Amino acid sequence: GSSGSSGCKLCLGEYPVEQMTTIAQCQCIFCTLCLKQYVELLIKEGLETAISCPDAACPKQGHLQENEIECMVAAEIMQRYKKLQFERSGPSSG
Ligand SMILES: [Zn+2]
Ligand SMILES: [Zn+2]
Repeated sequence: GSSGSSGCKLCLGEYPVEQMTTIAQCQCIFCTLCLKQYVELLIKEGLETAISCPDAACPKQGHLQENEIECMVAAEIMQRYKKLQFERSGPSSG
């Protein structure tokens, strides 16, 4: 049977499982490249830390854990997200 390529719903491009990342939240796979630009573009902003799914048509609307991002982006970048997390912590409990 045919297998190997998982395809992408972001850049509409085909890529090997080698350069892809399967989200263990919404069984959503995407090419590192995209996922990288996605989580990055978001963090870079500095308004929201939670890295939702890069898919607008996600019935599960999963999120991207920290572990994923950590690797996805580089230390220099991660930091930006790391600080963003704290900013939004215990909005009720002090
Ligand atoms: Zn892609
Ligand atoms: Zn998803």
